[PDB]
Order: sequence, then structure tokens, then C-alpha cells
Amino acid sequence: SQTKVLLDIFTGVRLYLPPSTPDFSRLRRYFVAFDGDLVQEFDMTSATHVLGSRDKNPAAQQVSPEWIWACIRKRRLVAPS
Amino acid sequence: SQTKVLLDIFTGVRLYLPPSTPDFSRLRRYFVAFDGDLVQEFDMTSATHVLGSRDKNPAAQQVSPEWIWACIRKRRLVAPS
Repeated sequence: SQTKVLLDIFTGVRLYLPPSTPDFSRLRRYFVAFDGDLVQEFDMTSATHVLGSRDKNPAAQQVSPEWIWACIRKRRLVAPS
Repeated sequence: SQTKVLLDIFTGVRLYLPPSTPDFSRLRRYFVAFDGDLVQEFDMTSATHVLGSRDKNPAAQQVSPEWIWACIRKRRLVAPS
């Protein structure tokens, strides 16, 4: 009687995930699972969110791996951190 | 009180998913969510499972999108189809 449907938490969140990110594999897995849009390096200027510096994409919202997990815990987007 | 953990159904299943696969986006999302290993085109000879012909990888197990969904329904790998 458990759900067979993944929640859509990160719908519309376009994020480049640097391979150097600690815990990259699990972050990628969970972000994709919950409807996040991973962009490749060549497309990082189209991201809406960034890990680390905003210098290459000033309009992007700065977030962190900790934010990704927090959103997953809450089952929705939380205020960026 | 709902789980925060994705099930590991496709652990060790290495699969190249052709972009032409009907329902590609959702298949990719769900396969990744449940611990599947997507390989890129240049690495398809290392796959353990294949959609379509085995001519380029005779040892691979032939499966289908329908198999992927069936595994998800059962919460475990089912006999290939």
C-alpha cells in the first residue's frame, strides 16, 4: 500500500552538479529522483541554482548540498541555504 | 512517518538508455532513483543489460521499459522481459 510515485520536489530547479561536490553520487541520485534538472557543464549558464560562487551566473540562487537534503526531508523546496 | 530513503532495486544493473526510447525522461528518472547505473553511449559495451538487440553486447540481459516498470512495482528485480 506504499506509494509507487516519486515526489516532484525539485521541478524547475536547473542545477549543475560539480563532480568534486562531496557526496556527488548520492546527491545526483536523490536530486534526479525528486524531479531536479541536472545540466551539463556546457549549459551551466542556463542554471537557476548554483553550488558555490555566483560569479559565472549572477541571477542563480546559491544553494548547497545541505539545502538539497533539507528539501528532501521537508518534501518541498525550503528557503535557500 | 513516511520513508525518506529511496529503495535500491537496480543496484548493479548497468544500462545504456537510448534517447529514442519511448518515455525516456521518466524511465531515466525512475531507473536512477532506484539505484540503476546509467552508462553513456561510449561505455555501452560495459552494460549488463540492454534494450533492443544484443548484437553489440552478447552477454547482456535483454530487457525493456516494461521490465523497468515491473521491477519498480515489485520493489525488486523481476525475471527479465
